[PDB]
Amino acid sequence: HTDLSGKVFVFPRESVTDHVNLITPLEKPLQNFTLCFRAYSDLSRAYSLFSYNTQGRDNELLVYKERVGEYSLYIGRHKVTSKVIEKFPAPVHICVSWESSSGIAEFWINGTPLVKKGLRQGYFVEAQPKIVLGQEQDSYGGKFDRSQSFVGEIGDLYMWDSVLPPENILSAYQGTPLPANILDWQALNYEIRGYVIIKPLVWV
Amino acid sequence: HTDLSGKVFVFPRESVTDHVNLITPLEKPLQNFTLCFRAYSDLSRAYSLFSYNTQGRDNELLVYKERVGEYSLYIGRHKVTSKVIEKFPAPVHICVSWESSSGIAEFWINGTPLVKKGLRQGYFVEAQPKIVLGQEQDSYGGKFDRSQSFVGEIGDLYMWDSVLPPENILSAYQGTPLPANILDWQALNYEIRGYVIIKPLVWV
Amino acid sequence: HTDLSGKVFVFPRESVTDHVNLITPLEKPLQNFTLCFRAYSDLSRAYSLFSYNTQGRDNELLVYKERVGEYSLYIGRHKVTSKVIEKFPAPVHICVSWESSSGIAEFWINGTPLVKKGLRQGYFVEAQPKIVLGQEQDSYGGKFDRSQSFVGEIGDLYMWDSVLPPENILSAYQGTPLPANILDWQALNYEIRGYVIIKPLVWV
Amino acid sequence: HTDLSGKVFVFPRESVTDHVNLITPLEKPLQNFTLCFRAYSDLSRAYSLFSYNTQGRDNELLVYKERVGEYSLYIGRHKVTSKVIEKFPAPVHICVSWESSSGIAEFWINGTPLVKKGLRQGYFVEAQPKIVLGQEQDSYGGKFDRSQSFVGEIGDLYMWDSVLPPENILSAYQGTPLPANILDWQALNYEIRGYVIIKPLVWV
Amino acid sequence: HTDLSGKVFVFPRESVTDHVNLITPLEKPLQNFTLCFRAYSDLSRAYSLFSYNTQGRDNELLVYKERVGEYSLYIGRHKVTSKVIEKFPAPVHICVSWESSSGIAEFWINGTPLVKKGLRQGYFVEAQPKIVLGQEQDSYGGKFDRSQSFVGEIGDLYMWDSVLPPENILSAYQGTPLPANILDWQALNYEIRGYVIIKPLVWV
Ligand SMILES: Nc1ncnc2c1ncn2[C@H]1C[C@H](O)[C@@H](COP(=O)(O)O)O1
Ligand SMILES: Nc1ncnc2c1ncn2[C@H]1C[C@H](O)[C@@H](COP(=O)(O)O)O1
Ligand SMILES: Nc1ncnc2c1ncn2[C@H]1C[C@H](O)[C@@H](COP(=O)(O)O)O1
Ligand SMILES: Nc1ncnc2c1ncn2[C@H]1C[C@H](O)[C@@H](COP(=O)(O)O)O1
Ligand SMILES: Nc1ncnc2c1ncn2[C@H]1C[C@H](O)[C@@H](COP(=O)(O)O)O1
Ligand SMILES: [Ca+2]
Ligand SMILES: [Ca+2]
Ligand SMILES: [Ca+2]
Ligand SMILES: [Ca+2]
Ligand SMILES: [Ca+2]
Ligand SMILES: [Ca+2]
Ligand SMILES: [Ca+2]
Ligand SMILES: [Ca+2]
Ligand SMILES: [Ca+2]
Ligand SMILES: [Ca+2]
Repeated sequence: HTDLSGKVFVFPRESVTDHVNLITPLEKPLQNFTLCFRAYSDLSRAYSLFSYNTQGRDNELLVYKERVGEYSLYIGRHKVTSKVIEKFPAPVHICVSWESSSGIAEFWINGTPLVKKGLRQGYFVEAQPKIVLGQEQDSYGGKFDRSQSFVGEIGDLYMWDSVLPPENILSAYQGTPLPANILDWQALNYEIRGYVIIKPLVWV
Repeated sequence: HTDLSGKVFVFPRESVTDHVNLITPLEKPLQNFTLCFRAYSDLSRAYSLFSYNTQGRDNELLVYKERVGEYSLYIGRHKVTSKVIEKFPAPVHICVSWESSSGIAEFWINGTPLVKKGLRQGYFVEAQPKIVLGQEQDSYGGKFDRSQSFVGEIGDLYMWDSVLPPENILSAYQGTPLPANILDWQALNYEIRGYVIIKPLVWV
Repeated sequence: HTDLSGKVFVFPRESVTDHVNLITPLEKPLQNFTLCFRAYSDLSRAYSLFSYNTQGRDNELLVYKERVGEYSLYIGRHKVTSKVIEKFPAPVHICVSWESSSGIAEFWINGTPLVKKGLRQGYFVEAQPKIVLGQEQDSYGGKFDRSQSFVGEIGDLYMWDSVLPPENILSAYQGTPLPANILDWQALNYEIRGYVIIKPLVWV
Repeated sequence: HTDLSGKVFVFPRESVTDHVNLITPLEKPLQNFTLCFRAYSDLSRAYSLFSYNTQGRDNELLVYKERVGEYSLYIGRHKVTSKVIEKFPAPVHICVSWESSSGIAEFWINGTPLVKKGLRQGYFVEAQPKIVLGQEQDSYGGKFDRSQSFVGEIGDLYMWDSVLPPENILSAYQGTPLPANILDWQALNYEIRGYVIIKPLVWV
Repeated sequence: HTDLSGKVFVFPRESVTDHVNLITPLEKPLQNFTLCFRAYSDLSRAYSLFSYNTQGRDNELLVYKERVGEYSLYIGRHKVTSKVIEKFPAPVHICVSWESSSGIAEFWINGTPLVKKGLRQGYFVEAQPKIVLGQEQDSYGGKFDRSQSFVGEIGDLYMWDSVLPPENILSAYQGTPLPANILDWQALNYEIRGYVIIKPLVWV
């Protein structure tokens, strides 16, 4: 594991090639979780922020951006979308959390909570995933669509297996996150594929 | 009689099913009243905020939202609408009050008074009502329309039988409301029907 | 005479009926004057703010609102209009003054002077008028047009027979007006006709 | 020799008649100069701010306003236009300067310098001019066009025969101008013709 | 070898003639670099900010402005464009840097970093260039297009052969730049050609 503290992955161009493979020992199905990260991009079109597929399952867990001020979350091919007021272009800090028992999906854009939506109550996101950054999988680790490619910068990615409380969300947002157990920026296990440069985080 | 303090009812999806039944011993006709509550929703369409029907009377008392910055009040099937400047989406604090003698309906969005309008002077809203949250009744407790369904969060609901003065409105708005006698959030009598979760109020 | 201090006339609905008759001992023709009052309405259309007719003379003195940020003044059937930047809806404090010698009409929206315009230099507004609030006269005290009706609230009306200087305008605006001699809110002589309620001024 | 300090000329109506003739003490051809004044108008159309014609030459020196946020300067029938961000309606403080050697025209709207433009390098603006305020000359002191008439208020006019430095521009803007030698508000030689009133400057 | 400190080149008009030739002893190919400068223009169309051509190669290094809030960078005929929120018209401070090893182009508008883009990784911009200001070269020092001509003011130009870090960018922006080795405003070697005046920097 590498400590990417103070740095970010910069996907410099539109392609159906460049991407990063995040590696995690997720052996037991996900029931609860929280995902946080920063992104900076001036793309007007829709693009995938975080793709997570398992065998035979497309969009098992996908954080997709529809257009400005509109974020979508997919849980087992199901989808919820919540709106927010935001400038364009501008850096963003996203934290999305889901909880099987209630099915309640909760977005936190820049330390601000959006309206709660619910989906797939009592479902379990399948274990042993293929997590890619920069592209949107339509297969287990592949079948990328160019019009869904993310071009910009991504940093400070953390994923916990629990549903973080407001205090913990804001801390992450403020730069002092709790240690993550599913994916941690300070001990990341990745695989750079294609054209993707690592540079320091200058916009925070 | 449950204390929903620090919590809110979250209606997570559009449906013609989910709703909450508020129960109150209103056995003697309403002549004066004040209703206050918070709501957070990113729905662009129209939707009912508070439905109150009595036997044989539709829209006896309905707080309906026409569109952004436009609120309506129905008293015995009659209606008044007042405008306000507001952002979208964003949490809101609404207090509406009516007084039979003058017929004056008074809205207070986020501690700000909108222009007064008048309707049904000298009328009495029937007692023994059917009060639902999350749907719009077209019958006594039923006949819901999906296109009027409320999806988002609701909290801090209080209803007094008198017409509250400015200082009492602002207190409610500020989080220190006067004890209500028709409906009280700190001693609520409800019936969750369908998909509606209870979660803490994080947006205030 | 009645002291309407801290109160306002609220015209709660669109009609060709409701109005208030202001009674003033004006027996000698007007040569100079200043009018001030507050208004709060969310009407989008045009409406009359202050109508003043004399026998045979329509629009002898009329303060009419064309549309948002556009105020008109009629003096003996002649008209001037001046623009201002304003929000909608929102309470307003208006002061308009006219002086026969120069013909200079001067508007002051919310303590802010608009551009001066000129009309009817050397004219005298007839005395022994018919002053109505809430409707637009097309005859001596009558012939109301529904599409010109004012619906909203009006308060703090004062009318002097002289042309007030800036410091006196701002005082009125700040709530400490000079005693008026043609019409005074603290000693008003009115006649309510139709549906018009008196309530306290909550929006100032 | 009149001191118009603290006052302004108010042109109260659209006409092809009202105007003021400025008479200047200096009889030399112009090579360098600086002009400053305040204006307040809510006219949406184009209109002439300051007209200066000499026998046989139209638009020898003309400060014309094309539309909102767009100011033009004519030197010997030649023209330059520069843009600025501005509200409408709102009072303005304009200072324009030209210098024959370089041909550099320099505008300063509300103490803010616009982009420099250049015209008629090495030209000399004729002497024995006809300077009118409120109309746009198409002949020596005449041939006014109604659609170019200025209606609103003008005050604090000063004109030097040199090109004033930033400090001196800001002083004029702040109300403590350097003594002018071509035209001075505190010792103006004018000739009102038509309907134009003098009133105190209430908007500064 | 001139010190243009506190001054700027002002291109006063649209032409296919006026321009300035920057002279630099670049005999060895560029691999890394940083360019910074201020510009003030109210041109709505596209225009070239900085043209750099070598023998045989067009657009070897060109900083071109597409439209408002949209900046392009060309490296060896290849192009990247990045967006930013900005007012119009308004002065701007631009710093663009490129690094052959990664191919990462980095823009900094008014001390604010835009999203990184990448082009020509492992390329070397040819040495012994023809650098013009005010026009866009389509040949070695010539073939200007009128529709790409820059009209406005440019100042504080500096160009280093290294990729400056955030601190050094902000210093340049704040007026205390590091000494440049490829092009230095305080020791500039230029050649004015056509109508271009030098004046002091009044807008900073
Ligand atoms: N090529 C293309 N153009 C436009 N919109 C697209 C495209 N591919 C997918 N989508 C949309 C369809 C879904 O709404 C979302 C994820 O679909 P998924 O099927 O997982 O890619 O993206
Ligand atoms: N299905 C549907 N689509 C759009 N607008 C509707 C619909 N049903 C009612 N309304 C409108 C009609 C009334 O103006 C208001 C309450 O009507 P009420 O009759 O009490 O439902 O909502
Ligand atoms: N019914 C109606 N609709 C719209 N505008 C109207 C109407 N009646 C008058 N007006 C306009 C005409 C004048 O410009 C102004 C006052 O006219 P006065 O003639 O004094 O009413 O209002
Ligand atoms: N009547 C009229 N309507 C609109 N625009 C006009 C009119 N007369 C002149 N102009 C324009 C033409 C020039 O651009 C400017 C000054 O021209 P000058 O010829 O000095 O008046 O004003
Ligand atoms: N005349 C004209 N009008 C509009 N856009 C133009 C023109 N000439 C070039 N361009 C565009 C074409 C390229 O996108 C960019 C640089 O092209 P380059 O070929 O280096 O000039 O400018
Ligand atoms: Ca997919
Ligand atoms: Ca896809
Ligand atoms: Ca109904
Ligand atoms: Ca219904
Ligand atoms: Ca009339
Ligand atoms: Ca009428
Ligand atoms: Ca002319
Ligand atoms: Ca003309
Ligand atoms: Ca070229
Ligand atoms: Ca070209």
